[PDB]
Amino acid sequence: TPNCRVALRNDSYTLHKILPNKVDPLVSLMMVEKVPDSTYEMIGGLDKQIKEIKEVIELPVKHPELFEALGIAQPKGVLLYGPPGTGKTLLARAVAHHTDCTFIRVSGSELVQKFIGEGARMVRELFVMAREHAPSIIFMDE
Amino acid sequence: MSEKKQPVDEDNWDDDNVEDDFSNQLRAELEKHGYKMETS
Amino acid sequence: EVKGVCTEAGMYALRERRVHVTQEDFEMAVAKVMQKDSEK
Amino acid sequence: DVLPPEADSSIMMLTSDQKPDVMYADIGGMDIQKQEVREAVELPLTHFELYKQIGIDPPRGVLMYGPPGCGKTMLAKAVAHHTTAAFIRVVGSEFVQKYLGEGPRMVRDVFRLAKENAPAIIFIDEIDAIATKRFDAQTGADREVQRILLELLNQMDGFDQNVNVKVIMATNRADTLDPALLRPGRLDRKIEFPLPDRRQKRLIFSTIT
Amino acid sequence: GGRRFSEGTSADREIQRTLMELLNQMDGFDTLHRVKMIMATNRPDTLDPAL
Amino acid sequence: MDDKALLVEVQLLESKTYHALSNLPKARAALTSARTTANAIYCPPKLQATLD
Amino acid sequence: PKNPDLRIAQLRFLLSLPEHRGDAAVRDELMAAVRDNNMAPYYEALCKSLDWQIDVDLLNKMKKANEDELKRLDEELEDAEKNLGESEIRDAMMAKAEYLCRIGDKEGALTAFRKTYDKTVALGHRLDIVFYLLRIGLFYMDNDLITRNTEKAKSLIEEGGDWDRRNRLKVYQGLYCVAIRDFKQAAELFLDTVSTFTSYELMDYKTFVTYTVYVSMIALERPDLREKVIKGAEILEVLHSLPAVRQYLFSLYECRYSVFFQSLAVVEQEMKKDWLFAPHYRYYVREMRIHAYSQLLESYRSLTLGYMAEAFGVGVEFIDQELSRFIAAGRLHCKIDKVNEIVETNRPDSKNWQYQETIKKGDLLLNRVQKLSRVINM
Amino acid sequence: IISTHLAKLYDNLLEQNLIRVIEPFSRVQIEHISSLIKLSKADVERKLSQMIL
Ligand SMILES: Nc1ncnc2c1ncn2[C@@H]1O[C@H](COP(=O)(O)OP(=O)(O)OP(=O)(O)O)[C@@H](O)[C@H]1O
Ligand SMILES: Nc1ncnc2c1ncn2[C@@H]1O[C@H](COP(=O)(O)OP(=O)(O)O)[C@@H](O)[C@H]1O
Ligand SMILES: [Mg+2]
Repeated sequence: TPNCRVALRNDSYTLHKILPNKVDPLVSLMMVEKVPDSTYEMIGGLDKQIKEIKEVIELPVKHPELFEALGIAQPKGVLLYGPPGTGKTLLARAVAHHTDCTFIRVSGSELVQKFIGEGARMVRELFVMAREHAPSIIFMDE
Repeated sequence: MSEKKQPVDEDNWDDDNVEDDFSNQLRAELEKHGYKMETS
Repeated sequence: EVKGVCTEAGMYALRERRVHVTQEDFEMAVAKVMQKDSEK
Repeated sequence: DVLPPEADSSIMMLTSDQKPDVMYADIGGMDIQKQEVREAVELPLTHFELYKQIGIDPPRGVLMYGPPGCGKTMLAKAVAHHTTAAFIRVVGSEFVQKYLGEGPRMVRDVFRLAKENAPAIIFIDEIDAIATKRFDAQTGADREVQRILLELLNQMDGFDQNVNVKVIMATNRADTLDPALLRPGRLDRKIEFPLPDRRQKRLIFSTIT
Repeated sequence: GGRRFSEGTSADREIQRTLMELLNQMDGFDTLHRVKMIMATNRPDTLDPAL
Repeated sequence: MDDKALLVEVQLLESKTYHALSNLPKARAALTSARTTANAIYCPPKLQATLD
Repeated sequence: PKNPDLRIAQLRFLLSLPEHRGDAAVRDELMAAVRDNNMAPYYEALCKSLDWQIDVDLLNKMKKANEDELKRLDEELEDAEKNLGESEIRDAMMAKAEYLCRIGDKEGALTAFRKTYDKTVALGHRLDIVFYLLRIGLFYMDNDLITRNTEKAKSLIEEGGDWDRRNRLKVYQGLYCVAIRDFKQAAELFLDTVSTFTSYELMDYKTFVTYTVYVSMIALERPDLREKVIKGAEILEVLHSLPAVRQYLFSLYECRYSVFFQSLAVVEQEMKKDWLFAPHYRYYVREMRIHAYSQLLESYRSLTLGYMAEAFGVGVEFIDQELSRFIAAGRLHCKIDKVNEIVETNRPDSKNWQYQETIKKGDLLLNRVQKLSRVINM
Repeated sequence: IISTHLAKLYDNLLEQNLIRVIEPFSRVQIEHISSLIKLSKADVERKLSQMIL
């Protein structure tokens, strides 16, 4: 496979064996960031907001045809707002955890940078890893 | 296999040792003491 | 600040060497965290 | 062959000519922060079964900061004098070695010595030498430091709540830091060192005079 | 010396590391005795307050 | 009213009088109210030890 | 709904085993039985009960309403899977398969519960399902199934502290360890009596208090009794509401031996009446007697036998046949003299009796691996 | 508050000198321990019985 480690003899550089599987550049990224993984069972009294966010995120994966029953395009963008310390991060983490999507937040940091590219002159280079883990959700702070 | 011819035809053990010493020794101690208050 | 109180309430029972968190440690904590609310 | 562990970054604070003569009474007017770091470091080192028994998740590492000359080095001197555990005291701008690899190995063998040695205490000063914010993958003088932060960022995650290894880190400017270092599970406790007031100030006058 | 920066060029990074190594090497964890430092400038304005 | 600091004095005085007149749980209650009141004053300079 | 559910089985005991006692239990057991949809658990309780000839419409109206709840589950599943939540079929029967757990038997419970266990990715519902399995395994005394979900529970008590799911669990280990005759573990699981709560199964907290004192008075020695249960305010104020039990404990600690028999026949008599004690009341007081004999008799060496009748409890020949049956039972370390009328004691070293249990366990495990060695290799 | 704790303190120190004078021997008469404590005999017999209990 491309991007895989090997064993290699040294005198003629003949290919020897095939070791492990290294590590996906995204797993390293989320390991660096360490979002506080969450669930529905640690939600305090936000149930109508849960009913809102299910309609935008939960439904257009489990039933993409259900919007084609209404002939309307699926939503793509979510804005959450409120004071800090109000469950934004655990909510957005939790919804991706229960719908099984790759929760990827961006911070614009430069420790992240080496797993995106050598320079990654755009932000758009993230989309290779995004469509490589295609059922995924992108998160942002303020 | 197991031919075995016919010449003839916890929950259970601590209670069984209570039955070993105590199979039938006064059963319901409730009034023998009060029958020995006046004799003893 | 709810978690800021409820995490802190064990420090009171710990600093008096308890092993069971009591209800007065919580009101002992609300007067500290809401004092931090009173700070600026 | 397998080896008994080794590190050169520091031995172990050789304990004879190593404890800076500094009493707790030498610090006047720090009743909040002295008792607070007493809660933070050595009280889980001794009374671990209360933190386990009530289960209040004792802190892994602690950060302390503020304006310079507020006793940042001094408190580490006094705690280092009155500790019973082993103590590892490194100078935080020495991981920038000329050769590659000596940096990252110099990172990991310190925590290997804290692992093997004792329920000990790690002290790091001038973290601004390592934990910056911006990076530039065109020098190597920056890529090295990037790897230096990735090593200890892995290694602090490589704990299991059972080892009693505490990390004390003191800096001057909290602004030039990555909050990825300040994520919970790695750092939770933050201690500013506010300028002396007129109340703690007199106490310092009494102690020094 | 320098004051500090909000991290402009890549060159000033390790010079700040050099400076902080000097700062810790002055009065961190040492009986700094019998060793006296004499310094001089034409402007004492571009300096670290920690220095 | 506006005051906070004199409440510490009257609750601590209740902590004197209920144990001095032998009502232990009410004295623990008033002592507890003196604790959770006395947490919120920036300067109990002598009332700290007086409560201690 | 399993939260009031233990009183039902306790009243099945109270109906069945005291044979004279067969009127009010079949009154109130019927009161809870032919309402709240209970259908399965009383056909052989009806065998132990009378004919109750016209139960047929009573069956049909309740399996009819059971059919209504069943068919509205069957109305729930397709709109549940149609627009999907968190697999809302098993989100429905993770609430209503417990209704089917009470109402139906354990099978419609268990395949729906091992079914629904794979849904809730957080333990906050998983461990409650495990609690339900603990309770129904307690009901049918599924002594192997409790050993499974005890450990399977405990595997989920690590992550988090969850002391309302750990101290809550210690109640279950205490009730099973007092179901079996494991008393020194039972009071040890009954250590806290603080985090223990106004529960569903001992709706009187004080009934739990009576249980932990009844097991503790065997399970611990004097040093502990003279610190723990005597100085606990939280244990003291609830037996302060008890006239008999406060007397029953303090008669032993305060060396009041004659009234200790009087209260002892009361506690033993109620324990004889008691469900989930009734397997071992005959083991309880035969230990209480020899323990009380140890407490008084290990003070003196030259105590006569004719002092114990008036000073301890009446009946000289009863003390004769009692004590003997205990020296003869290999405990109660003394050696009674007869024709000069004195009781003499000794002190045994902890070298022969400590040896004795080792030859017991050694011969037992030798029988064990002896047997398995016969089992393998044909 | 002093008068509250003098009884329990009296029990503690009673047992402290009590185990002090029981030390040196193998066996003794209780009249000698009542004399050497300078105390009665029934209270000493009951209290020593509480010790061995
Ligand atoms: N009780 C006290 N509280 C605060 N400062 C004190 C006290 N006693 C002495 N000092 C002075 O404060 C200084 C604290 O030294 P320390 O090196 O800890 O400062 P710092 O906060 O680490 O600042 P920097 O990081 O720039 O060294 C000492 O040089 C000492 O002269
Ligand atoms: N409803 C809630 N239930 C439980 N915890 C909450 C709730 N709201 C906020 N928190 C706490 O707030 C913190 C997360 O804040 P959040 O709002 O997710 O991000 P931000 O504050 O940066 O917007 C967590 O530590 C969490 O425990
Ligand atoms: Mg310093």
